[PDB]
Amino acid sequence: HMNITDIREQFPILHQQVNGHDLVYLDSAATSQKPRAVIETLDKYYNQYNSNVHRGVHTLGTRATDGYEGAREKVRKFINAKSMAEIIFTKGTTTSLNMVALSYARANLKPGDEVVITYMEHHANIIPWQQAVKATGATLKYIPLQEDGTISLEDVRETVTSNTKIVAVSHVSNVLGTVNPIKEMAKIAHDNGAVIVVDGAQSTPHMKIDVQDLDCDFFALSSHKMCGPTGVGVLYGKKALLENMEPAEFGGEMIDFVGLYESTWKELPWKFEAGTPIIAGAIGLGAAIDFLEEIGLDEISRHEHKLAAYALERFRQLDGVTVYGPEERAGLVTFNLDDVHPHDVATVLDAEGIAVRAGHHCAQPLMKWLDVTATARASFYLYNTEEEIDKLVEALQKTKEYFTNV
Amino acid sequence: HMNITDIREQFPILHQQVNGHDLVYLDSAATSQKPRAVIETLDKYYNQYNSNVHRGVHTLGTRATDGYEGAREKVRKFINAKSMAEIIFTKGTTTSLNMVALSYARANLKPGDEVVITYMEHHANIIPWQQAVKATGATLKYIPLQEDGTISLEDVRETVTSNTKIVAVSHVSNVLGTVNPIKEMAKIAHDNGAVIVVDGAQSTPHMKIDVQDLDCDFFALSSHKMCGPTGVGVLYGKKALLENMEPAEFGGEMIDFVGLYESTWKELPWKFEAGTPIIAGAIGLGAAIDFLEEIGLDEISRHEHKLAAYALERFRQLDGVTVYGPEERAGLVTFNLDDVHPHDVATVLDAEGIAVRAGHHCAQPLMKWLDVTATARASFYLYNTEEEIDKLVEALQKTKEYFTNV
Ligand SMILES: Cc1ncc(COP(=O)(O)O)c(/C=N/C(C(=O)O)C(=O)O)c1O
Ligand SMILES: Cc1ncc(COP(=O)(O)O)c(/C=N/C(C(=O)O)C(=O)O)c1O
Repeated sequence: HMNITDIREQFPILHQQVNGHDLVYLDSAATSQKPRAVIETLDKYYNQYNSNVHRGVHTLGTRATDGYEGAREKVRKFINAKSMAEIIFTKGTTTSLNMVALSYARANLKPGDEVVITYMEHHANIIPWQQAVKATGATLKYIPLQEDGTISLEDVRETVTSNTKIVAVSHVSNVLGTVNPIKEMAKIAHDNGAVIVVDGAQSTPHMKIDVQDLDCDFFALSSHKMCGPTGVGVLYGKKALLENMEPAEFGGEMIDFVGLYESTWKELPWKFEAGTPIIAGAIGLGAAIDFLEEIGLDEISRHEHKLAAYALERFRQLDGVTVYGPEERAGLVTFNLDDVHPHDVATVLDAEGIAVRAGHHCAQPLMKWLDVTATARASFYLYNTEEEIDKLVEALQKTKEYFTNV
Repeated sequence: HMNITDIREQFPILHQQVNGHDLVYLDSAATSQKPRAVIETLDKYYNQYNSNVHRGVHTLGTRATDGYEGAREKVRKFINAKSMAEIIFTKGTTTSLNMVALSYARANLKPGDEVVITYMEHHANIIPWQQAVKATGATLKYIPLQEDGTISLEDVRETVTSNTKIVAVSHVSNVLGTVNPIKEMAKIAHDNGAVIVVDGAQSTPHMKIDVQDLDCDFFALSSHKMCGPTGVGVLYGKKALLENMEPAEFGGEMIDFVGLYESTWKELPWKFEAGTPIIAGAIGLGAAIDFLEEIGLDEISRHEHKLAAYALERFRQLDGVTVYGPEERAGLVTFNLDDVHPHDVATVLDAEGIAVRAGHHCAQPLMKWLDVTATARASFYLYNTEEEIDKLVEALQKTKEYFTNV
């Protein structure tokens, strides 16, 4: 069973004060902190075997290559892809989704075709499609939400038609905490002749991913949200789809033959990795996976279920506070205080050492759906505790009192 | 004056053996090693102030933002851009050039328009243009090289016409070591109504860059070649050009307003930075710049002039070896042994602890121009010494003897 003291001990950043109070970091949905295992992986790379990638040239070059390709296999195993050919290293979830929008959607959309998304999508999983449909003259449609911020499969079946070519949807909402029924949405997309594109930025850090079981056609994730370095992510795609897609970027490493005017591409996955890769970051992402696997994703998910249930209960103890989204959820709470702008909530909480985020959370259409212009969000991970949630709710109570007096 | 002992002391990776011999790393054109100042910058970021970017939310968030935007200013100063609006963080030189090819070239090319490049270009500065001209029905042309692998301005004037819209060329060749006359090429492009795109991946680490003096329209560089982290680079563009270019990628952070179907973009530079940025890497690149500035780029350039002159002289002492390119050059030597495949040269050198690269160096058209299928390359940086070059030439002599006997 997961010992939170022993876990927290591995994250040096947690052990400091802000404005004279112990740090209470509740913004892991914006980005996660790193354990020493990951930081020391980066250190060991740059101290010992940094070199460009390509085996059989020199000793450090081979070690760097083995580290990079080793990390690719770690990722394959971690999301249960069939093949390393299906695992592409990118700069992050946003780039991954843009690659699908550029290389897949822009080549498979014509007037009359639909791309179906949802009102709860992050911008990363909206704007690329807005642009893909404009370029092709296709139509963008939205699946409606139920009143508690979940999606009913009946509404999916209604919105998706035989003209739908792509359904794109979040696994987990970074605002509502909703866990969408991706496996069942994939069947509805496939039944209609569509592919499904899953935004896994908020799911992958926090619960097991099995792409064969989900049967998603594409899946995108970010390192920085799952204890890993910044600047790296993954695009998973089914091999038969990737084979038929053209590259999104061109250069060295992704070519086989280069003539004056024409070139041929390398096989997968390298076809989609142009230039010197994100060597250190990818290796550190592999170390993040190792670390998360050692703890156990199921264990992490159980911890967060407990935190979430505790937070929702304690928020219900506060008058004058609204929480958005459903009871069954991931480890985050987005809320507003009745008489206090969420930016001022965040400011006052930070003076008590508590880090939360305020704003639209890159989901302006969802904020409109919620009839608000902004919200505050506390988001959790494997290093957070019930005591920290106690601190949050006590601070929210004091916040209300403080703005009442003023 | 630059003390090479004190410089080498700061690079932990240099102090190890390969196959029982002291490491002799001569592959800095593939990638550079890092000093403790940069590694410790990454450490301090992840140990102390990692958070997503956006000021005025919480204390670590503001510190991360100030670090990231601080690094942007460091870069601006370093290449003498006018404005931080002209400094875009990317994943590397390759992505930077692809962004120009996508957002600039594909919007400003029609049948009859020309893109002019050179035979010595790296793939990163070939394939994006091949693709841009195919998409628009424009024409790709090549500036010819002189016999010593330099470019004459007369040939530039001949190749560039009033139908030329883009000239793209390397500052420094990663194979020939040629330093191209970029400032004079820019005047010829401008006189013809063209923009100039400069591939600065091999120049920026090794000599001062002044984009106002060069008058380049775009300039691309990589962190990993200039003592900085992997996975990060810069695209510089003149502000008036960037203003009129559309984004290459879409998502959070680069938007202002998002509706269901339409969005507006943020101002520069953020218009071109979609999603959570490369926070740690950018900060570490700023630390690489600080480190390089403290030593002095002119000092580094003088050291490499000395190494290059010494290497060329010592290579001329070897029978049965060909060196490609000119006498006046950057700090690298590409060569072949008369009777030995360069892959076998690299293998045998690595057993003596010496790291060089063999192959086409991502310049297959240049290899064809040279009438070879592959070459070996020794490339230098601020931590390398004449003693290391002695080791290289002694090993090449032994290599020749060894394959003669066999
Ligand atoms: C569900 C989901 N989809 C996409 C993203 C963007 O991932 P990124 O490219 O790593 O910024 C994210 C990351 N969202 C962060 C961020 O925008 O800071 C957050 O929710 O604060 C997300 O949670
Ligand atoms: C002149 C020049 N142009 C572009 C690049 C590609 O930069 P990258 O995107 O950091 O791989 C490079 C990096 N070339 C390396 C590499 O391909 O490993 C080398 O020359 O070995 C270059 O030197």
